[PDB]
Amino acid sequence: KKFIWNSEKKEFLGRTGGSWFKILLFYVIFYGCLAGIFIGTIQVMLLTISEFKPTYQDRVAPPGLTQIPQSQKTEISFRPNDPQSYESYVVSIVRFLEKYKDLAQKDDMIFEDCGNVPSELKERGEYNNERGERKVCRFRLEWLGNCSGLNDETYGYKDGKPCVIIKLNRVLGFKPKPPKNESLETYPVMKYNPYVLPVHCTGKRDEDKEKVGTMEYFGLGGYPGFPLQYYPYYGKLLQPKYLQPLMAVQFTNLTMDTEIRIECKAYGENIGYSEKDRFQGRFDVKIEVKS
Amino acid sequence: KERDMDELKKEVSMDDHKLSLDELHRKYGTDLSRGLTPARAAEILARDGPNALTPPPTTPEWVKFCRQLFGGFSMLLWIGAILCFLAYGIQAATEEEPQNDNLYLGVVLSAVVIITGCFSYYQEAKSSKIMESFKNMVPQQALVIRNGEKMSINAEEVVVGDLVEVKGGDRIPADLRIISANGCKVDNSSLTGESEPQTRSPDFTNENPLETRNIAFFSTNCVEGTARGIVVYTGDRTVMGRIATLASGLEGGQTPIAAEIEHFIHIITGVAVFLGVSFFILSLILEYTWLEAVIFLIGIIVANVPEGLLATVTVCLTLTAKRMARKNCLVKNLEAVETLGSTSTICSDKTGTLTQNRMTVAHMWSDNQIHEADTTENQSGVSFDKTSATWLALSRIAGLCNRAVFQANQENLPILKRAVAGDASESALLKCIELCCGSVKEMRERYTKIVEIPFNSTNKYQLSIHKNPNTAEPRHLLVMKGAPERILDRCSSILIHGKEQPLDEELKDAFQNAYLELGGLGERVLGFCHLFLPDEQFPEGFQFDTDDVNFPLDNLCFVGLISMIDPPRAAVPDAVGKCRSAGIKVIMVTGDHPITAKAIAKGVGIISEGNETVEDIAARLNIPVSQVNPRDAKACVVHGSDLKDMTSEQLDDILKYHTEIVFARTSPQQKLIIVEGCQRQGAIVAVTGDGVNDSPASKKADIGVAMGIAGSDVSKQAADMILLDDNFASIVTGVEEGRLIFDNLKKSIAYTLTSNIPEITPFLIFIIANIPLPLGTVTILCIDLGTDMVPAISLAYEQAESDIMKRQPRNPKTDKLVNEQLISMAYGQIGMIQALGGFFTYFVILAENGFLPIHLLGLRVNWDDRWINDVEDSYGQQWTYEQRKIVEFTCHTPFFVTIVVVQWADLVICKTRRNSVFQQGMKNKILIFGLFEETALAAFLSYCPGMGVALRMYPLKPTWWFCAFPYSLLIFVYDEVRKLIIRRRPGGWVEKETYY
Amino acid sequence: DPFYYDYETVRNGGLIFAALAFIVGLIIILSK
Ligand SMILES: C[C@H]1O[C@@H](O[C@H]2[C@@H](O)C[C@H](O[C@H]3[C@@H](O)C[C@H](O[C@H]4CC[C@@]5(C)[C@H](CC[C@@H]6[C@@H]5CC[C@]5(C)[C@@H](C7=CC(=O)OC7)CC[C@]65O)C4)O[C@@H]3C)O[C@@H]2C)C[C@H](O)[C@@H]1O
Ligand SMILES: *[C@@H]1O[C@H](CO)[C@@H](O[C@@H]2O[C@H](CO)[C@@H](O)[C@H](O)[C@H]2NC(C)=O)[C@H](O)[C@H]1NC(C)=O
Ligand SMILES: *[C@@H]1O[C@H](CO)[C@@H](O[C@@H]2O[C@H](CO)[C@@H](O)[C@H](O)[C@H]2NC(C)=O)[C@H](O)[C@H]1NC(C)=O
Ligand SMILES: CC(C)CCC[C@@H](C)[C@H]1CC[C@H]2[C@@H]3CC=C4C[C@@H](O)CC[C@]4(C)[C@H]3CC[C@]12C
Ligand SMILES: CC(C)CCC[C@@H](C)[C@H]1CC[C@H]2[C@@H]3CC=C4C[C@@H](O)CC[C@]4(C)[C@H]3CC[C@]12C
Ligand SMILES: *[C@@H]1O[C@H](CO)[C@@H](O)[C@H](O)[C@H]1NC(C)=O
Ligand SMILES: [Mg+2]
Ligand SMILES: [Mg+2]
Ligand code: NA
Repeated sequence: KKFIWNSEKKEFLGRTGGSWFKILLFYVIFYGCLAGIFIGTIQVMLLTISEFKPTYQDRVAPPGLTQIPQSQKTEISFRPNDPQSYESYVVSIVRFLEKYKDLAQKDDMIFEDCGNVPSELKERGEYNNERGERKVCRFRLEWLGNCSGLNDETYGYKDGKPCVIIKLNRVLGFKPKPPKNESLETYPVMKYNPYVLPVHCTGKRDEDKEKVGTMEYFGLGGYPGFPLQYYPYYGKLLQPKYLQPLMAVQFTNLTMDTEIRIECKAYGENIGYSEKDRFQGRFDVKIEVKS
Repeated sequence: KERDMDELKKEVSMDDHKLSLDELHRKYGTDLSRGLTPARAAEILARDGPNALTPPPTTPEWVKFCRQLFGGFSMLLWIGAILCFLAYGIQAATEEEPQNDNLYLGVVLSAVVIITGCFSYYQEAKSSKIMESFKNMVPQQALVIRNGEKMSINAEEVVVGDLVEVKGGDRIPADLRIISANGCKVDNSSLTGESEPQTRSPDFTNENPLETRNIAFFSTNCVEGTARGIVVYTGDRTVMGRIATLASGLEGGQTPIAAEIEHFIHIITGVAVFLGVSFFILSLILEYTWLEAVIFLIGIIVANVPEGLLATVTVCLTLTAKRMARKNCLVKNLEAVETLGSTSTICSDKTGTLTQNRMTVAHMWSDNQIHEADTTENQSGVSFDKTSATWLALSRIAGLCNRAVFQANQENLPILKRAVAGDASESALLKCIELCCGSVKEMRERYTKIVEIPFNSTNKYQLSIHKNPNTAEPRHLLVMKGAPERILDRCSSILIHGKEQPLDEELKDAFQNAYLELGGLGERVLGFCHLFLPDEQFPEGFQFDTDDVNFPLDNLCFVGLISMIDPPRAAVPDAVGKCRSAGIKVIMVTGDHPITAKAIAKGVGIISEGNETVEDIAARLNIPVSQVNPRDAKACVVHGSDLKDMTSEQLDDILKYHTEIVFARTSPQQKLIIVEGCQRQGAIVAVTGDGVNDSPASKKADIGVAMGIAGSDVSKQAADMILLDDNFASIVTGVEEGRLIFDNLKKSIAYTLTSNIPEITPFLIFIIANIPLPLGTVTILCIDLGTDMVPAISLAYEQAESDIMKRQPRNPKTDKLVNEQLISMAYGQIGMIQALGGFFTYFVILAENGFLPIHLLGLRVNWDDRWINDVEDSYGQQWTYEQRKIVEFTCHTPFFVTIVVVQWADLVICKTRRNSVFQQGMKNKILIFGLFEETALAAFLSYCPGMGVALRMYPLKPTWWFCAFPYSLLIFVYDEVRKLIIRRRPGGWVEKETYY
Repeated sequence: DPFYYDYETVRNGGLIFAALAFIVGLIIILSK
C-alpha cells in the first residue's frame, strides 16, 4: 500500500500533476502574501523607533567593566619565556589599541583635543540631527603609562608583571557620577574625586589578596579611572569612530606559578552591581604567570 | 501446538447420544435406576477434575499497569525521552559547561508517559472494579442418584456416568443424556438460542445434539416437569464449556481508534524525521560539525513530537467514557467508546438481545376481531378495549383455567419482571390478566374449583369446573383451553358481545384465517372456551368426579383466541431504525427457528415491509424456489443447516448481494464464522448478544455488546462493552458518541499540531540565520504542557456542527483521523502565521532594546558566548552577558505569550470545522474558561515574584501583549472565510484541500 | 533617569489581572 508513487491514471507521490500544480501555486501565493504581511508590519515596527536613541534603555542600567585580553574563562595563563604562549593575548591587545594610535586620530573635523587633565562632562547639545556629526575627544596611547610603549607593529608588552586595561561599557546618554567626597571606605585612591570615575582592583579572599603584592594603575594624567570629559555617548550614527576612555592596571608583585583571582570593582552612584552578572559594575580575572 | 487445540475447538461438537439404553449403560458402566456406588463416583471425582469450568486466566495488576505505559503514542514519547538522554550524553561528554535542557526535557517526557499511564490505568481499573461487583455466583447444588439413593451435592462433586434427576426449577448440572422424562421442558435460551421452552424426551430425535431432546445441557434450566439422565460430559468438556474456552482463547483485534493513532504517529514521525534529516544535512553543509549536527537532528525530531497530545487525547476519551457510564453504558476498554461510531455492520442476537426472552401474550381474537395487547418490557404501548362482556368471559377463562400463580416475594415487583410458577405460557397469561383485568387472586378464589382436568399428552386440552357467584345465575361454569385445532372439535357455540350463536362457517372460516394470521406471524395460539352447565341436570351439590362424561365436551361456547410470543424490547424497534438511518447494516444472527426469526426481524426493522425473501417470491408466484433469481430479492433467510455446507466465497456473495440478511439456526461456532465473514469485507463489525453462543462472536468482533443482566457471564466477560440497563437504544447513543468524539478528536489534534510550527521554527532560524534563540525550551513546555492543556481538553466538549446520526459510517480506508488536509491546515497555514507572529514579537523586543532586527544576523556566535561582555548592538552600546541574556529570556516569555494570543483565535477556529464561529457560537462554557484560564495563567507565569529566577520567565512590558493581536485576528479571519467558502462552495477546492 | 523602568507596578497589575480573569473564568464554568 506504500507504492502509490504512480499509476497509469496519473498520480505522483500521492496526487496527480494538475493537482500538484494547483497546490504549489496556492502555497506560493499564500506564503507570498504571508511574507508581504510580515514585512509590512515589520516596516511599521521599524517606523516606530528613532535613529538617534533606543526606546528602552533599562536593560543596561548597570554598566559593565570589560578587559582587553578577552580570555576564554577570564584567565591569563602563559609562560614568561615562550612568546607563542601569550600570543593570543597580545594579538587582541594590539587589535584593540589599533584605533588609538596617533595616526588613526588625525582628522581635526571629527576629533577634538579634550585635555591633559580630566575635566567636567561635555554635552554636545541634544540627541537630534539638527546639529552635524558631533566631535569625539581624543585619547592617545600615552595616557596608559608602562602599558603602551612606542613599540613597533607588535606592542612589546609585559611578560613578567602583565598589563590588563579595563574599559567601561559604552552607553548612549549615560552620564557617569563618581561617588561623593563622603567615600564609604573606597580603598586608598587619589583626591581627584570630582572629574573621574574610580576603579579599584583587589583580590577576592584572604588568599588572593595576599598573593597579589603590588598593583600600579595608569590613566589620563595618572588617575585610576575614566575622565568625565568623554561622556556621554551619542550613538554610533552621530559619533562614529568614538573612543571610550581606557585605564590600565599592572600587577607587579605576583606569585608566579599560582592562579590568583582579581576583582576590579568600579565605584560610583550610577554604577550598579549584580550577584548574577559578575561583570555589571565589577570585573573578574584569574591571572597565573606560570614559568 | 495450541493452534491445533483452538482449531479442534472451532469445529462443531459431536456426540454418541444416539445409543440404546443397554448400549449407553454398557459403555458407561452405570446402573439405570441406581446410578453407581459412591466410591466409583469419588474415583472419577479425583480423576479428571470437579464439574466446573476452569477459572478464567487471572490478569495480575502489575501487568496491565505496565501495559498502560506503552502502546503507540506512549511509545513515541518514550523514544522521545530516550533521544533526549542520548543528545544529553553527547552534549555532556563533548562540550564545556553543557546545558541541562535535554535532561530536563527527558525526565519531563518520561513523567508525562508515567502519569498518563496511571490515569488511564485508574480508569480501566475502575471499570473492572465495578464489573467485579457483578459476580453473584450462587453455589447451586445438583440432585444426583447414586447407589440407589437420592442426594443433593455440590455441582462440582458431580462426575461422569451417573444418574441425575432434575426438578422444574433446577438448573441442569452437566451435559446429561435423558433416560426417563415426564413433561420435562428445559430452557436452551442461553446456549443454542431457542426461545420457547424446548421439551426434553428420552427418545433420540435429531442427529444434531443441539436440536435433539435426549440431551440436557450445561447452564440450561429445567422450566417445568421432571427428568432423569446419565452424565455424558463434565466440566470444560461440556458444550458451553468448550464455548467459553473458545471465547477466552480468541483474538481481540485492533480497534479502529488505535489504528488511527498508528497512522497519526506515522505521519508525525514521517515529517519529523524528514525535517530533522534535511536540517542535519543543512547544518553539516553550513559549518556545524558532526557533534552539533547530531544534537540539532535530535532536537528538531523530538520537537516535532506532540508531548501533551497523549494526555489530552486520553482525557478526551475518558470524558466520553464518563458520559457512557452515566447512561449505564459501561465500557471495559477506555477506547472501545469510539468503536461504535466507526461501526458499519451490527450482528445482533435475537433472543435475549433484541427480544425480551420471555413468552408474553401477544394478540387475542375476540368478537371475530384481533386485539393487540401491550407487549413492551415496561408497559408503555397501546391497550385494547376492555369494556365488553366477551373480554370479561375470555379473561375469566384465562385467569381461572390456568396452572400459574405468583410467589412469596412477588409484591413490590412490576407485573412483567415478577416471578411466576409453572408453564411459561401460563405465566404470560397470568401477567396479562394481572395487568389488564385488575387482579387474579380474588378473581380465582371467587370461582371455587370443583374438579380439574390437566393437559393431556395427546389430544391436548386443559379444563375445569368452577362455582359461579354471580347474583343472576347459580349454574356451574365450565372452562377449557387448548390448541385451536383441538378446541374446534369440541365446540359448537360462539360468543359475540355477550350472546351466543351457532358454529356458522361464515365466521368460523374467519376464525381459521385469523388463526393462520397469528400462527404465520411466528406466535403460539391458544383457544379459550367456556359453557354454563345446566344446574337443573347438575345440582349445586353434585360432585363431578373425574372418571366419565360429566361435562359436555362438545357444544361449548368459544370466546376467543389468545396468542403469545417473546416480544422485542421497548426501544429496540426505534433503535434499529436509527442504526439503519446512520447507514449501518443490521444483520440478525441467532440459532432460533426461522419461522420466528423472520417475523421478529420484520418486527424490529432488520427486514423492511415490502421486501421479499428468495422463498417469498416463489410462494407469491406458486413456482419452485429454484426458478427465481436471488437478485430480485433484496432480503434473504439463511438456515444453519445449509450454512454448515458453505465456503467463504458463497458467504461473501450472500452479504454483497443481499442488504437484509437473517442468519437463523446458527451454532455458536457458526456465529463466529458469520462475524469473521463480515470482517473479511474490511468493515467494522459490532456484535450485540447475551447467551453463551454470543461469546465467540462478541470476542472476535471489533466490539462486543453484552446485556448487563439478561446475558450470560461468559459472553459478558468476552465483550468489550456492557449495558447494565439492557436498553438497546444505548447502541444508538454509542454510535452517536463514537463519531462525535472522533470528529472532536480531529479538532483537538489539529490544535496541538498547530502550535508545533511556532515551537520549532525559532530553533530552525536559530540554526540558519545564526540569531539569538527566539523561543526557549521552558516556554515551549509552558505551552505544550501548560496553557494549551485546557483549550485542547475543552475542544473535546464540542458538539455536533450538523446531524451526525444522518451521515453514513466513516470508511476505514478513506476517512482517516489525521490526513494530509489536517497537516496542510495546522503545519502549513495556521502554525505558519503563529510562527510569523512570534518572530514579529521577537524582532520588536530586540529592536526596541537597541538590537536592530538586521543587526541580529550572525550574532549568536558572540551571544551564546558567556564571556563576551561587550557585544555591540545597533546603537554602539556594549551589552554584558547577563544583560543581553536577560533580554533573550524576556524575549522567550513574550514569545510564549504571543503563542497564547494566536492560540485564542486558533482555538476558536478549530472549534468549528465546517460551520462558522457565528453559526456554532461560543456556547462551549468549558472552552470560554479555557481561554480565560489560559490567558490568566500565562500572565501569572510572567509576573509572579521569582519567575525570572526559577523559570527564567522575566516580566513583560505591556506593549508586548499587543505585539501578536493582528496575527491572531488574521488567523481568525482567514479560517473564517475558509469555512465560509466551504459552506458556499461545497465543491472541491476549498473542501477537499482544507476541510479536514 | 530614563534607564529605570517601573517593573514593579507593571508586574503588580499583571498579577491582579491574572487573578481577576481566572476567578471570572471560574464564575464562567459555574452558571448556577
Ligand atoms: C573549540 C572552540 O569552542 C568554542 O565554543 C563553542 C563550540 O564548542 C560549539 C558550541 O556549540 C553549542 C552552542 O552553540 C549551544 C548550542 O545550543 C543549541 C542546541 C542545544 C540546545 C540544548 C540549546 C537550547 C535549546 C534546545 C537545544 C537542544 C534541542 C531542544 C531541546 C529542541 C526541542 C526538542 C523538544 O522536544 O522541544 C524543543 C529545540 C531546541 C532545544 O530547546 C540550543 O549547541 C551547540 C552544540 O558553542 C561553544 C560556545 C569556544 C572557542 O572558540 C574554542 O576554541
Ligand atoms: C615604567 O617602567 C620603567 C622601567 O622601564 C620604570 O622605571 C624605573 O623606575 C624606578 C622607580 O620606580 C627607578 O628606580 C628605575 O631606575 C627605573 N628604571 C628605568 C629603566 O627607567 C618606571 O618607574 C615605570 N613607571 C611606572 C609609573 O611605574
Ligand atoms: C614583592 O613580593 C616579594 C615576595 O614574593 C617580597 O619579598 C619577600 O619578603 C619576605 C618577607 O616578608 C621574604 O621572606 C621573602 O624571602 C621575600 N622574597 C623575595 C623574592 O624577595 C617583596 O618584599 C615584595 N616587594 C614589594 C615592593 O611589594
Ligand atoms: C480586514 C478585515 C478585518 C475586514 C473583514 C470584515 C469582517 C471583520 C466583517 C465582514 C462581514 C461581517 C459579518 C457579517 C455577517 C455576520 C452575521 C450576522 O448575523 C452578525 C454579524 C456578522 C458576524 C459580521 C461580523 C464581522 C464581519 C465578518
Ligand atoms: C481580543 C480580546 C477580546 C481579548 C480580551 C483579552 C485582552 C484584551 C487582554 C488579555 C491579556 C491582557 C494584558 C494582561 C497583562 C498586561 C499587564 C498589565 O500590568 C497591563 C495590562 C496588560 C498589557 C493587558 C492588556 C489587555 C490584554 C491583552
Ligand atoms: C574632599 O575633602 C578633602 C578633605 O577632606 C578636600 O581636600 C577635597 O578638596 C574635597 N573634595 C571635594 C570635591 O570637595
Ligand atoms: Mg509541542
Ligand atoms: Mg440470547
Ligand atoms: Na474485543
